[PDB]
Amino acid sequence: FLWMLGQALVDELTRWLQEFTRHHGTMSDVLRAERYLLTQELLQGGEVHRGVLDQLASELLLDRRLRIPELEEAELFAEGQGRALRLLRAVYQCVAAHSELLCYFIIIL
Amino acid sequence: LWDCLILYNVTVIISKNMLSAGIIWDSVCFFFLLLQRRVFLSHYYLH
Amino acid sequence: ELVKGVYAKYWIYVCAGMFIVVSFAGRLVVYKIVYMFLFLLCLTLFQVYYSLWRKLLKAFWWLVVAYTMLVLIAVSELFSSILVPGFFLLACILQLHYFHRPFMQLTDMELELAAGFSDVLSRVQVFLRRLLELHVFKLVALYTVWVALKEVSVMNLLLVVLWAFALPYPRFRPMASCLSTVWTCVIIVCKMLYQLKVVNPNWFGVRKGFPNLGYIQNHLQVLLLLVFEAIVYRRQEHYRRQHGTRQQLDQDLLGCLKYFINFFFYKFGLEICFLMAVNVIGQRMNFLVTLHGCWLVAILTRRHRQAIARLWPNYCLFLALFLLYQYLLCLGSTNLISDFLLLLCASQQWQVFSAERTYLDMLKVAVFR
Repeated sequence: FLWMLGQALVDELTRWLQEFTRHHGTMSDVLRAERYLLTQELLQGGEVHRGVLDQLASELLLDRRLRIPELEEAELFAEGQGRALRLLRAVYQCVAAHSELLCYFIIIL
Repeated sequence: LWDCLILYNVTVIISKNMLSAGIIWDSVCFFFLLLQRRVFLSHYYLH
Repeated sequence: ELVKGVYAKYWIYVCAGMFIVVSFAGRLVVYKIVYMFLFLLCLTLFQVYYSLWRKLLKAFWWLVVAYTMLVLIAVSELFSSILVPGFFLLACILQLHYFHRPFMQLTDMELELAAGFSDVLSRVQVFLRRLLELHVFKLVALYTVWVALKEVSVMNLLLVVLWAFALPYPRFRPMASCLSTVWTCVIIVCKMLYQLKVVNPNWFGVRKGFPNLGYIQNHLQVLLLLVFEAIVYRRQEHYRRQHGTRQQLDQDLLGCLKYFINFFFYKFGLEICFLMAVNVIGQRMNFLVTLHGCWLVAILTRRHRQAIARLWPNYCLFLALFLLYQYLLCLGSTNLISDFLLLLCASQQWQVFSAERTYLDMLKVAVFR
């Protein structure tokens, strides 16, 4: 069906976009996985710095930690909606990686 | 800084009251400014 | 047969319709009051007891006797009179004969899945109807429309001396409503005899009741609205007589929704009032709204919500007095409705400020980053 074809192509697109952002994605796993979070709810943060930078050369291993406070906490809903939402997630990652190129495009446009 | 921006918005609306263009957009701004001023929490925004 | 008891209870509204045909017929003055508006004042009687809702039977008993007397004395035209009020006296005398109880001495205070959802929804709405959401807001909205934006001058007693002081101080919010019923009943009584009898043109912004239908056509609408609110109130008053705060928040989307549906004005009310003042400013742009705007600056330069809370009784006072002045300026408008909205909102925030206060992570990502 036409619908089914589009679904497959969306997943193909996610893959292609992930291939483009690959390097930046891995640079955001050795840094931003232990950086940006915004999921902690309730009141304030008890162990302030231990709850972020020390949590869970280009491709590092488990030098820091493993996955103690759920590495896949982020990957839960992320992979939960592998269709639609993830297409836009991949789009953002691409433009975050290639923001220099985005600027150039806008100025000539 | 956010409160000073709120005051700027207020004064625009209040000076437009004493006319002698519209406050519609300035009221949208007021809403958003007030929203963000409020969301500067010491809890959720502290995160 | 549930309908047997339903129709034994159905006599008040049955009479109302017959008093509507008694209205604009027979005596333009007397008939209307005696039948329709004295039954509407008997409604007020049981409401003003605040304990005898639909239990007052003494006066409701003699309402029938008064109507029988009228028919016995008097009611094409001999025949008209007869037929017409017998038609309502028939129903009235039937209550006196039997089943006066279901409506007056019984309702007292002392299918499948889809249908299941339907009845739940009925009751949630009615819960909001028995909440301040309906008990007050909707009533005063229609009041302002049908007083300020409608017949001005002498309807100030039905608004700027009532709701302009009842909104800030909710102690007399229900008393105000009962008095309102009474006063608009009085207003229709007065306008019944129009004003064209030997006009020799004391001064209170005399607009004069020249039309018949159109002129009687709005005060009765708010009279009925009071009645409707009272109905839904006393319904759930006897449904209660007989018959998540920050925890649901972090659950999910349903939790967030629930929290705010129940606690919007609880927290947002202050920011609301600030934006309602801007609304008034924009839908006016006069010199009168410089006062509103000056107060806005004052309460916005108070920053900390605790300091705004001690400026709140004076803010609410200003708003109330301003509504009164605005009328006395229009008598001795749409701008009046805007100042009413601000009053209503800020009054509710005065009743919260020093009272009640004393996948969803992606959504939180947006607002909170």
